[PDB]
Amino acid sequence: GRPRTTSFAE
Amino acid sequence: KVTMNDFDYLKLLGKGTFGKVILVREKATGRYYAMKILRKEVIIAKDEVAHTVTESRVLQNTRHPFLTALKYAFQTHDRLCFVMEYANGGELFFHLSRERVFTEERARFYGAEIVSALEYLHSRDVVYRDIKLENLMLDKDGHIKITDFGLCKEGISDGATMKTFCGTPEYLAPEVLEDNDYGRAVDWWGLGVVMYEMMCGRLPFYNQDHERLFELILMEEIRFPRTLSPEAKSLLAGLLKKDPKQRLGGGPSDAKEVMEHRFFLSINWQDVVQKKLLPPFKPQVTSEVDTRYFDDEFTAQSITQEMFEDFDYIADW
Ligand SMILES: Cc1n[nH]c2ccc(-c3cncc(OC[C@@H](N)Cc4c[nH]c5ccccc45)c3)cc12
Repeated sequence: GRPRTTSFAE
Repeated sequence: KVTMNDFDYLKLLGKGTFGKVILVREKATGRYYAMKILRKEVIIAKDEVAHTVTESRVLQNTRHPFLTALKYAFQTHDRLCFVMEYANGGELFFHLSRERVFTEERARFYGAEIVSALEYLHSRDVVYRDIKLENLMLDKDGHIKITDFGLCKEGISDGATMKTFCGTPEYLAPEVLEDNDYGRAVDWWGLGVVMYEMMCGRLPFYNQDHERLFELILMEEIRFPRTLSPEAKSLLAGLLKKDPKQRLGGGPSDAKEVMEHRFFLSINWQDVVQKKLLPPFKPQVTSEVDTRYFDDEFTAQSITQEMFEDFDYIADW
């Protein structure tokens, strides 16, 4: 599969 | 002015973190678009209003074959929205998942077009900061379309720097995992992660816990499959150099170092941007509503200023 990713911002 | 109900809401292409992108039709011209629909509440709630503003400013001031072009942007009593060219072909993560790996030549095609978009963006003092498979769509002809300009930063010429700790964890450059500031060479790192994935069929660093992941990015050396060509290994080793200064693309000449790497010896960079090169894959679509290159998980669902002064927009094309 290799899971999906999600961008972030501190 | 362009209205919510100038648009049919035909199919849900994507939904999540970002917002909701839906394949729409323009009632007037019958043209097809992808419309990113954000709730103003969500944006303000999270301070990340400047990103949802900068995304618009960047889509308004950028013009390139391998960047998603904006057709219209507007808002309503409740929501910010972008209408953008539709990429029928889905995203690379979808294709890669299925194919497991691409050939070097196929990876070289998408790589060149990405190097093309990034050179162009850097020339305009934009740093994209979110290069990842998921943001690389294909258009109807099998050409790359870079998507999601949320994390972009303008004003970044030459050795100018940035401080926002942002991007996608798996794709973060080491320097971004240290304190203080970083520069535009993060995009080349990002390029290396997507290229490594394309040619080696996995992320170079992965753990589902971010602290271990970050340790891996900062501390672990990449591995390469034995059969990878020497030119491919060299490219990946350059782009994923942990020191941005030693990194391919990290010098004062930016994209030029990447363009001149031997992996790309066969590329005519003028033919790339002028799309004279035959794509390695063209998505096979029966209709305009043929969403086979998107997950049926997402498509099979049903569907329903001061601050944003510079958000609204309409295209000359
Ligand atoms: C599919 C498409 N055609 N044109 C565009 C323009 C802009 C987007 C877009 C806008 N905002 C965020 C996006 O995110 C890409 C990934 N972070 C999320 C994602 C993963 N798969 C899909 C499929 C369809 C839309 C988004 C995503 C893309 C999508 C499209």
